[PDB]
Amino acid sequence: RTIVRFNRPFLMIIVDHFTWSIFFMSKVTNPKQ
Amino acid sequence: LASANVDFAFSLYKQLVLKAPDKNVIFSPVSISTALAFLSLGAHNTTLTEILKGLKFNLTETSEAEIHQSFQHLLRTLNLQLSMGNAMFVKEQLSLLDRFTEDAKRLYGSEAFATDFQDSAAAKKLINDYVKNGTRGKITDLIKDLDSQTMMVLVNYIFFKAKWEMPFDPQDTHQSRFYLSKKKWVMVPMMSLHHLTIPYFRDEELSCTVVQLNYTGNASVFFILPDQDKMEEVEAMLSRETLARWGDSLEFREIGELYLPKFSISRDYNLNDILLQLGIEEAFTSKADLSGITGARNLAVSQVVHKAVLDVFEEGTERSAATAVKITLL
Ligand SMILES: [Ca+2]
Ligand SMILES: [Ca+2]
Ligand SMILES: [Ca+2]
Ligand SMILES: [Cl-]
Ligand SMILES: [Cl-]
Ligand SMILES: [Cl-]
Repeated sequence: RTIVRFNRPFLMIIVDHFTWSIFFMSKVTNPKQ
Repeated sequence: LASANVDFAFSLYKQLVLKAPDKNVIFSPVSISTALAFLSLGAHNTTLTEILKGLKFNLTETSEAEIHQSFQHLLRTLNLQLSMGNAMFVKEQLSLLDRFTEDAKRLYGSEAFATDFQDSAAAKKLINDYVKNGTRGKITDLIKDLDSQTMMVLVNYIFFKAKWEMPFDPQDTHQSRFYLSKKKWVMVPMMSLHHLTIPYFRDEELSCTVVQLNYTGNASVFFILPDQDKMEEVEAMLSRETLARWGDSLEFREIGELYLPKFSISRDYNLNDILLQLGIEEAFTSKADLSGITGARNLAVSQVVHKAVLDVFEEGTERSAATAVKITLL
């Protein structure tokens, strides 16, 4: 069984398919600022 | 152009992390590059070349017309809820070239709002209300302070609200640990999905796992999960080549359980030092050449600011950002 657990720092990237521009990017180091 | 925007996004990201290595990051590369490309409509000589090279365009291969048309088409691509707007707020007595105001409307969709910056609280409220409207209330305080001698402010906003293709059930959200480091955690609402089949790649060389979660319609989010204590090493590998390799390596995999926090984060930035590190220098100096705005070399950038907000929850996500370029007399 494969488990994916985002319980430590992670990145997200929103890549637009129409242009391949990056609309948003984030690093989550601590969800509770 | 794709290459430019990806190269720019990762170059900017790396500078943000260097400046504040212990903070969350949320930003919009496209908001920043659109605001700076808008500014460049009015730039000449070294001021211009530094902006466009700072945005990672290759000026031997790409003309200014190709660059501005790429932002015009991108603006059409943006306008699931997705919107982007541009505006210029201008001292009413400032003389502007017709080419600048016409090109700003045609290419960037920007109106010119006459603004009395000497009544600085009213000017600040107008700009902030413009951004609040564009971001559906999510960014209310883009502008914290506004000098009474401001001549022009260029503003971009972006708003993106989307529903997950496979939404989380709130009944499966439970308080769980999020490890800040090997030894310390915070408790967070941890959402979960079960028995899903999604694009997945375990990158053993880079000590990270990458997955894609889809929204409805035609959007998705790329997730990168470094092994514990490998975030900095993954960050150093961010590049167009790495992103393309990850994309080319994804394969559908059955995932028994996926856990994702429910959370919101926001960040506010002064981008002056960031943009200088990218090579955008003359625009801030007494040698600034923004003579395409007025016809005279009489304007310089004082500050570039950016704010962004990210909300992740069971039904979907919301992302918003805005950028402002403040300009004074020389
Ligand atoms: Ca060419
Ligand atoms: Ca490992
Ligand atoms: Ca390390
Ligand atoms: Cl993001
Ligand atoms: Cl401010
Ligand atoms: Cl390792």
